[PDB]
Parts: sequence; C-alpha cells; structure tokens
Amino acid sequence: SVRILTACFLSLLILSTLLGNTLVCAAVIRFRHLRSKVTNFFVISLAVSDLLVAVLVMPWKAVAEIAGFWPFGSFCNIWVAFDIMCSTASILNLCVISVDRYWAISSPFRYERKMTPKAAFILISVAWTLSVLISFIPVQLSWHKAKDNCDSSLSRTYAISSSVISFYIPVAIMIVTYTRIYRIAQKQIRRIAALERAAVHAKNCFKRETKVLKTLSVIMGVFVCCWLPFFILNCILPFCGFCIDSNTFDVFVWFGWANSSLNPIIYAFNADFRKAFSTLLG
Amino acid sequence: QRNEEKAQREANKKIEKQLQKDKQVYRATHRLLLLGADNSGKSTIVKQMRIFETKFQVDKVNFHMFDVGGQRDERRKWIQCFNDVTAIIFVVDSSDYNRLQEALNLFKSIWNNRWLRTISVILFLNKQDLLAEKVLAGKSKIEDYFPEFARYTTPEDATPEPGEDPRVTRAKYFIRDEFLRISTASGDGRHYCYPHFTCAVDTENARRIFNDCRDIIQRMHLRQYELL
Amino acid sequence: QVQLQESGGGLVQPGGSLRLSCAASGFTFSNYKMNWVRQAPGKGLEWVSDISQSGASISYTGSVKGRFTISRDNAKNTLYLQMNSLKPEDTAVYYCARCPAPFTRDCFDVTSTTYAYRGQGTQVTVSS
Amino acid sequence: SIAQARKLVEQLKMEANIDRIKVSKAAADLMAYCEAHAKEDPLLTPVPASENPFREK
Amino acid sequence: SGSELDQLRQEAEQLKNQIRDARKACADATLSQITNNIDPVGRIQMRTRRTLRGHLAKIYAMHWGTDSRLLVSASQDGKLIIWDSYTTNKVHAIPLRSSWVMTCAYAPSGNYVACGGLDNICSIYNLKTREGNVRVSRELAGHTGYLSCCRFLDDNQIVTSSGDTTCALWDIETGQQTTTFTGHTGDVMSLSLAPDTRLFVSGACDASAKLWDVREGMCRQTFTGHESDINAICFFPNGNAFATGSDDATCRLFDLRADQELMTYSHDNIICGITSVSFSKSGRLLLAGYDDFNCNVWDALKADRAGVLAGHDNRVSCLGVTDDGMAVATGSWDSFLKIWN
Ligand SMILES: C[C@H]1c2cccc(CCC(C)(C)O)c2C[C@H](CO)N1C(=O)Cc1c(Cl)cccc1Cl
Ligand SMILES: CC(C)CCC[C@@H](C)[C@H]1CC[C@H]2[C@@H]3CC=C4C[C@@H](O)CC[C@]4(C)[C@H]3CC[C@]12C
Ligand SMILES: CC(C)CCC[C@@H](C)[C@H]1CC[C@H]2[C@@H]3CC=C4C[C@@H](O)CC[C@]4(C)[C@H]3CC[C@]12C
Ligand SMILES: NCCc1ccc(O)c(O)c1
Repeated sequence: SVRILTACFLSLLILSTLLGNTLVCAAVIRFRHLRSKVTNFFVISLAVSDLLVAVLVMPWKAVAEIAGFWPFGSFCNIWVAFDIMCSTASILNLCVISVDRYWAISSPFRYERKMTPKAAFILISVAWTLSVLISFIPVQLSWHKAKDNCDSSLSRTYAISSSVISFYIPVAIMIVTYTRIYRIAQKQIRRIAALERAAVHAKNCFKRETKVLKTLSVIMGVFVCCWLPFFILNCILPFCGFCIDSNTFDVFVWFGWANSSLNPIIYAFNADFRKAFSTLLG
Repeated sequence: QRNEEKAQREANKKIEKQLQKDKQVYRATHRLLLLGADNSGKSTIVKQMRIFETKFQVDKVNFHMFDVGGQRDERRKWIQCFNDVTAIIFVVDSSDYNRLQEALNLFKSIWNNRWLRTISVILFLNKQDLLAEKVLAGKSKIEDYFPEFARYTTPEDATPEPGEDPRVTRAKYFIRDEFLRISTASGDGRHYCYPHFTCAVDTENARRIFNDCRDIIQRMHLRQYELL
Repeated sequence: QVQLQESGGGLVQPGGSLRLSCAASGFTFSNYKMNWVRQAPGKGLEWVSDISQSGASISYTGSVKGRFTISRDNAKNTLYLQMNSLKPEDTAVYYCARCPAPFTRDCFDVTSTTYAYRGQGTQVTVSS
Repeated sequence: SIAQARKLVEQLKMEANIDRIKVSKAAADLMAYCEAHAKEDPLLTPVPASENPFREK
Repeated sequence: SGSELDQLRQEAEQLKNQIRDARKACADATLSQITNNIDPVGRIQMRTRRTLRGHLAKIYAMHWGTDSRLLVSASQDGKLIIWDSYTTNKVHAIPLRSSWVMTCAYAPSGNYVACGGLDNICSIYNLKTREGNVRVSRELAGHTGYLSCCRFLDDNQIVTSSGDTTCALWDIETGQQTTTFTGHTGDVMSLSLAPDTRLFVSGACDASAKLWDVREGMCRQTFTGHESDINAICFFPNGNAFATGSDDATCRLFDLRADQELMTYSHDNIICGITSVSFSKSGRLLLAGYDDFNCNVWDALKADRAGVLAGHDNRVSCLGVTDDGMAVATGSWDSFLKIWN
C-alpha cells in the first residue's frame, strides 16, 4: 500500500538523479567543446557529486526504508560517511559555482586573466577534500556518535560543527554573492533602460528586472527550500534528544537529497548543454 | 624508424607548449577595430592615444586597436576578419550634416552584419565644439538636413555641461538618438552601443573605451548566466 | 551575368514629378535588398533611398524625405523611384544598386570607384 | 573611364572568336575520364581498412 | 550618336548578344540528360578519422602536399601550422608578423610554404633551412589590396590573387611581378592552377571566373554564371573543367572547351554561401564547405548529394582533397581541422 508508493517514489527520485547526472557527464565526456570552458569544470564536479550521491547513499537508504530495517550491517558505519561527504560535496560545489559567477560579473577583466584551469582545479580540489575531511575523518574515529538498524544520530557538538561548515557558511557566502550580483544587474538594467527610453521617446517625436529576480529567486530559493529545514532540524534535534519524529527527519533528509536531482536542470541547462543533450539522447 | 617517431613526438611537444605560452598572451589582449569615414577625428584620436596598429594599456588591461586604411573602399569581404574583436569603435563627425547620413548607413550595415551579431560598438561623436559653433551661428540648421529636428524634444535625462546652450544640448542629443534608434532596433541584448560626446582636445577617450569594454564583458557574462 | 539598367530621367522644370525604372536580370529579384543612390556633379556617391526584400520596410535620407518614394516589384523584376516637387540640388546621376548578398540586411554599395552590381545610371537635371 | 572602355571592347572581341565544342562531346570526355579512374578512387570505392593509412594503428 | 562612349556601349551590348547567341547555339543538351543513364554513386558516409587541434582562432586555408601526408593551415591567431596528417603530430608552427591571414599554399616540392592576408604581402617560408628553424625567405610586395589566394607552380614562380582586383605571377627570387592579370572589377577571391601548370582560373567578386595564360598574361575565357562573389574554385583532374561556389548558395561546373556552364548543384534548403570546393581524384566527387556548419559531398555528374560532414562547430572555411585521394581535410572557424574518408 503506502510502502509500495514510497518505494516507487524513492526509485523514481534515484533514477531521475542518475539520469540527469549521467547525461551531464556523458555530454561533457563525448563533446570536448563543453570541456573547453573553464567555468564548466565546476558544473562537471557538481554533476559528479550528485551522481556519487545517487549511487552511494540514496539506493541503500531507500532499501532500508522500504524493508524497515538495515540489511547491510557493517556498511552502516561506512554509509553515514558517504552521506555526509557526497551531500557536502554538493553544497560546497554550488557555493564555488556561485563564487565563480561573482568573479565573472563583478570584475570581468580580472576573471579571464586569473581564472586559469589550474585555479579551477584548485577550487574543485579544495571543495572535494573539505568534504572528505569533514565526513570520513570523524566518522572513522567515531566522533559523530554521541556518548537491524543504522544509527544515523549525530552528536550534539558534531551536528553544529558540521552544519556550520556544510550549509551556514556556504549559504551566507552564496547570499552575499547573489545579492551583489543582483545589485550589479539592476545597475546595468537601469543603464540600458535609460537609453531604450530615450530611443523610444525620440521615435515618438521592468521585464529585465523581473527576469533577473526570477532567475536569482529560483537559484537561491530551490536550494534554500531543499536544505535549510533539514539543517535547522539537524541543529535542534540533538539538543531536544517541540521535538520531531524520526519520519519527519527522514522526509527532510530526502528534501535535502532532492537538490542533487534538481541541480542538473538549474546549473546545466545552457544552450550548449541543451544542444548536447538533444544530440546525444536522440 | 621508431626514433623518428620519438623525434616527431618531442617536436610536437615543443610546439604545443610554445602554443600554450602563446595562448595566455592572446587570451588577455582585447582587440578593438576602429572604423569610420575619412575627415573624421579617428586618426587624430589614435594620434592622441599615443598607422595600421595601436597597442595601449588601461589599468593593466591590454588593447590592440586596428584601422583598415591600407585597403580599398569596399569594406565587404574583409569585414569578416573582425567577427571576434572585443568592440568596434565607430568614429563620426558631429558637425557634418550629410557626411553624417553616410555614417548612419554605415552604422546600420555594421550593426546588422551577419558576422558581427555579437560585436558591440562604441560610438564617438567627435568635434562637438564645431557642432556648437555651427548651431550657435545658425547658418546651416539641422532641420534642413533632418526635418525631424524641428519636432525633437530635449531628453529629460540630458546632462548639459556648465554654460552649454540648450540648442547645442538638443542638437547633440538629437544626433545621439539617431544612432540609438539604430542600435536598439535590432540589438536584442546580444550587443550594445555606448555613445560619447568628444572633442579633439579631449583626453578621456582611453578611459571611456575601458569602461565600455567593462560593460560589454559584464553584459556578456550576465547574459551567459541568463540574468540580463 | 548580373545586369542592371536604369531608365527615365531628364531635363525638367522644378516641381515636376518623374519616375525612374531600374530593370534587373541575372538574379532572383525577391532575395536582394535594393538601393537608389545618386552622384551629383562635384561630389561623390550618396545614398538616397533604400527598400527591403519584400517592400515591407523602406528608408529615405532627410534631404529628400517627404517627396521621394521607392517601390519594387518582384513579379516583373523591376525597381522604381518616384520624385515629386524637384529641387535645383537634385541634379545627379541616379544609380540603382543591389545589396551584395542574398538574405541579408547589409549593404556596402556606396563605393565611389567600382561596384560590381550597379547600373550605368541616368542623368536627371532640374533647371529653369 | 575611356581607357577601361577601350580595353573592355578588345577583350570581348578576343573571347568571341574562340571555337567551342558541343556540350554532348564535352560531357562525353567527362564520361571517359570518370570510369577510367573509378576503380582507383578511394573516396568512391572504399579501400579495406588494412590498406587505409588513417584507420591502422 | 557619334559620342565614342555610346559607340562603346553599343559595341558592348552587340558583343554580349553575339556571345549569348553563340552560347545558346551549342547548348543542344544538358548535363542531366547526358547523365540520366549513369548509375548513382550510392550513399557515401565518410567519418572523421583524425582531428587536428591547436589553433586559437579561425582557420582560412589549407593545402595538401605532394607526399599526401603533410599539410599546412593558416589561422588568424598569427600562426601557420604544418601537420603530419598520418600521425596527427605537428611538424611546424610558424608565427606570422601580421595576424590577419587569409590564404596559405604548399609548394609541390614540399620545400616551401606561402601565406598572406591583410598586410598585402605574400610571405614564403623555406622548410629546408640550414640554421635549424623555418624562417622568412622571400616576401612579395606590390598589391594595393589584400591577398586572397596563392599557389606555387614551381619553387621560383608563384601566382597570387588579390583584393586589388588583380592576379600576379611572381619570380620568387627576383621578387618581380613577371606577369600581371588585370580585368576584374571586384575583388578576386580564389585561384586554381590546372594539373599541368599551363593555365589557371580565378574567381572574383564580380560573379565571374576567368581563365588566364600563365606565361602570356592574357585572359582566354570569362564565365558569368554565379549571381554573387565567387569564393572558391578548383580544376577538374582532367584539366579542362572546374567548379565554383559563391555566396548565392550554389555550385556550378564550367568547361573550358565548351565555354559555358554545364551543370548546377543546389538545394532550396541551402541559403548560406559557399566557402571551399575541391574534386576527388577522378572528379566524380565534389566536396564543398558551407556556412551552415556542414560540408556537402556531391556527385559531380548527377547533382545528387551523397553525404554530409557535420563535424564542425562554425563555418567551414576551407577544404582540400589529398593528392592520393585517400582523404579530405576540412578547416573551420571552430579552430579545428578534421580528416574524413
Ligand atoms: C582566480 C582566483 C584563484 C582561485 C583558485 C586558485 C587560485 C591560485 C592559482 C595559482 C596562483 C596557484 O596558479 C586563484 C588565483 C587568483 C588568486 O588571486 N584568484 C583571484 O584572485 C579571484 C578573484 C578575486 Cl580575489 C577578485 C576578482 C576576480 C577574481 Cl577571479
Ligand atoms: C570520491 C571522490 C574523491 C571522487 C573524485 C571527485 C573529483 C576529485 C573528480 C571527479 C570528477 C573529476 C572531474 C572530471 C572532469 C573534469 C574535466 C576535465 O577537463 C578536467 C578534470 C575534471 C575537472 C575533473 C576534476 C576532478 C573531479 C571532479
Ligand atoms: C569553503 C567553502 C565555503 C567553499 C569556499 C570557496 C571560496 C569561497 C573560497 C575558496 C578559495 C578562496 C579564494 C582563494 C584565493 C583568493 C585570492 C586572494 O587574493 C583573495 C582571497 C581569494 C579570493 C579566496 C576567496 C574565497 C575562496 C574563493
Ligand atoms: N543525511 C545527512 C546529510 C548531511 C550533510 C551535511 C552535514 O554537515 C550533515 O551533518 C549531514
């Protein structure tokens, strides 16, 4: 009944994430003109992170939730480390992408001279190694656990310590970046609108701002809606242990993971990427 | 045999790494094509910025400006040699009234070129002092050449200089709008036009081109990320 | 072979109305933007009127605005320019020119020395 | 204009007095050269990948 | 009317109508009627076997060598790269003083390469150098327009095409224009030497092609079939025919001995211009590079297209068939060269 419905929805989500990310990765691998742009390395890394999510964390958790118990046993201790890593390998990627965009819009001349592929590799490596350092190092040493079934309850101190590094810093950086980009875009839009109004008035003798606002609202709000409730719950719940049931925590974790499914749509539908997808898919 | 294959492989390696050093240099040079009729102030502008070529730097940003003057007058087939330039600097004389229709036609042909769809143009309206001379003299009036000028209204966004006659303000903003009427008629955000009022003694042209190139790349990146 | 022949024009008192006809052969007339330019004695070529591929869009210079009209017919492959209320400064040799390439809004046909797609032209003189 | 017109008339008189052959024969020469080399055109008759210098290793 | 201008205009039209009558007089049949009984070549789907990358800007010219292995390509990033097409290795990378290049040739002896562009100069480079590196040897000056095409006859004589509406035969050592070809009204864009060096044709922006006698400097035949600028030209392997492509989205085949166009290769879904043309070894296949990002392979006898080369990301600027017929190369504005067979 309800169990079959949840199983079908979870499988749909996992297959959607796999399909989107493998399409992005295949379009990068087959077509080398997408690989030419330096700014596409970050999108490649984000797609790889979400594919790692959908391969390493989503299916096993889905199976555990369907069956009602953990069947893999000792994999649990490993899984909770794959869960913290890959998830943090997504947010930390998005922030980087955001930062990248702010360097291409606020100082356009610098960007093309300084953003060498070595710098892109440095940024990607920093993101993907901070993920590993925050996930695998404490889990193997059993710092995440506060002092059948898979015990995914995080420690009271580790919940805050990992949350501030995975979400709160990369949401503050992303917010200041995107509000600066909004101010720059608004300035440019007013500058164009002055000349356009002058031309119209000579000929006689808000859409641009709306669409800027729509794009920024999508890019920020989808991420915030997918992640923020989960992270505020992650901060408050260890202190509580008003309080929330385990099912609510699980569904908010699934909301958190759905960002990996929605990322290819938002960060990888360029004209070139859409053309590549149309050609490769058929 | 196999040795000639290893010599060819290391010759290719030396080639590709010389081309790698060349790529970093080529990537940071902003090519600017200067175009416009004769008897304009284009060559005087290049002389002021310190022949065929010019190389100049603003704030650690390199530019390489070229004018095609050793060719003939058929600007057709060689125009496709400048589809990747950062910007076209179109120079126009603001005091000539019939020479100016030629400049409008050339600007229209450049703006709608099949191979220059993404090339933004910086319009230099030179010789504003002479334009003020002719308007204040009142011997050759714009209405005889542009009857629209009779019905033209000074824009509400106009910023006249201290002491500038409202007649001069209306004249130079009138020329401004004949070129903006062409640039906004089919640019559709792919490229833009940035007008500037210049005189022969003005020395801020280099800064203006730098600001315009900043805006060009900003609006290219904004459109690339679907914002603008 | 591209062929363009201008016809019409001659001595006429100021204020008369006269029509020039440019006959074209060697190309599909519907695919080319057309221009009517002129060269007065003592000065170079200047553009007068412009007509688009289908006649939907037309343009004129401010000197002859309000009097000159340009009209093309793709069916019989012929351009026409009508002049009304002629002025003493309208004495020039009138050239009908084809914009160089098909399916394009570009024209570079005011070349003074040599253009490969302009007719011989006719003399139009206005004097009293 | 007078020098370019005198040169243009004499150029056309030279080109007019050339002797042309029939298109049927001109096409017949193409037919002989085509099939005389059809078996030697790698782009028409594909060469096996063993003797193709661009598919070997 | 007695006025010598009206008498030259009259004799001009009289000659054009005698020429049109003498041309329609020999048009007893069409090439399609002749080739209706031939068998079609069938579908030819060649694929990219190699890809030669490295160039930072749009490529404009290439020419295979006599050895059928090496080829040179010129891009407006200021480089002229010579490739060993068999192993995809680069043999040379010659930097150019002027970055605006439009043509490049490869001497039949493999000893020299040439190139030129908006500098109005033809530069010769000696591949057989004694100090180590290929450098400038000669440099041909004199043109008031750019340089659009050039091809060697031998190591000492070379013919050039220019935007000053003239072509010229040069003596590479003395640097003197040993022969001048004038008569075109618009810019001459391409030239093609006959397989036997005795004659050569040129396509100009006056929608006309002209056959020139190299040693005598006279124009033998002038053809006017294209509606716009001629962008490419190439001799049939036999030597008595050639094909041209123009901006009017059409290819046309002319014969020398019949002195008129024989057949036209076009489709009403093709609107963009034509950038390069070249025949196969037997002349049965005609390869053309287009503005529509593709390269179309035509059956030179049936006007049927037998395949497309959709592998470039920008306008295909140049192409060329190997002298052994083993493969064709295509240069485009995507900064890539691709080998097909
Ligand atoms: C591109 C970025 C970067 C990002 C990651 C890694 C590196 C180091 C690469 C190395 C020097 C080791 O080769 C770098 C270089 C440099 C370090 O100054 N930089 C930046 O300034 C970013 C930036 C700023 Cl702050 C301000 C305006 C535009 C821009 Cl783009
Ligand atoms: C388990 C973890 C550590 C797997 C490793 C993930 C990281 C380090 C890997 C996975 C995918 C990799 C990217 C795959 C694609 C590209 C584009 C290529 O042009 C340069 C390398 C680059 C940018 C790689 C960077 C490093 C990368 C992001
Ligand atoms: C750690 C998580 C939040 C991802 C953070 C990625 C961004 C925010 C980090 C990683 C690398 C950092 C950059 C490394 C290099 C420079 C150049 C220096 O002259 C100013 C600081 C600056 C510009 C840093 C800014 C912040 C930075 C871009
Ligand atoms: N399902 C847990 C996902 C997750 C991601 C990042 C964290 O910092 C964290 O504590 C937990």
